[PDB]
Amino acid sequence: ASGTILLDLAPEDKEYQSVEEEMQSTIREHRDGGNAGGIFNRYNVIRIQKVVNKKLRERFCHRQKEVSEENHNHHNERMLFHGSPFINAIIHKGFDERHAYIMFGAGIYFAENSSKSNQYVYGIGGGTGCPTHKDRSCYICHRQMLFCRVTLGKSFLQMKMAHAPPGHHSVIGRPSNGLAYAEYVIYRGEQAYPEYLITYQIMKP
Ligand SMILES: O=C(Nc1cccc2cccnc12)c1ccc(N2C(=O)[C@@H]3[C@H](C2=O)[C@H]2C=C[C@@H]3C2)cc1
Ligand SMILES: [Zn+2]
Repeated sequence: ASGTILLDLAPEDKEYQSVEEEMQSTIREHRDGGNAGGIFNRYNVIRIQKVVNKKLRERFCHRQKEVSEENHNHHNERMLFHGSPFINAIIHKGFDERHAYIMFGAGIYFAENSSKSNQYVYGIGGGTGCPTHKDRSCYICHRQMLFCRVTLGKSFLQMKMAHAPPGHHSVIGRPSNGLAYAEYVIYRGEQAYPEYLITYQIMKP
């Protein structure tokens, strides 16, 4: 069963404010002209909850400990965004690499820009948007994403692979041409904790 408890953050909470700040301030314009994630300069944040799960926390702490001693006591933790159709499963069971499907590999994908993760909320390339209106840019329907602690360890900089390279703990596609914004990939579910569940809407400009 799940040992997951959702704690509601009051909007007047400072923690609530730091999270939304991170989410708002990392919005970027993407190459697709808003095709996948929609068109917006801002979110409307409805809810932000802390995911509390003890066994999950320990699995994260145990792995981070291992990565640390593998990487000169640097676990290289970053707060990163995740988007996918499987948020509800993740807050209950945790990220699972066995659930990774076919992108740029068979791993778990994170973005430093919330708007990039927002592109995955309704599927790869935004699917066909919200269920009701089939609108990738719907300003009505509610969306969710995650703000996660991720153990990057020693990252590899690069197209499709199964695991991190020898001596590494994560793969990062850095902008170059090539990518517009960084993508962070891990191939072990316990190297990310789904810290905050964010429920939101995109706002019409
Ligand atoms: O941990 C994941 N899913 C799940 C965890 C635990 C229980 C589950 C039960 C059912 C389904 N998924 C579960 C999960 C793993 C990888 C992805 N994932 C990505 O992060 C990349 C790809 C993917 O499948 C897809 C293309 C880019 C993004 C979205 C999504 C969810
Ligand atoms: Zn809709």
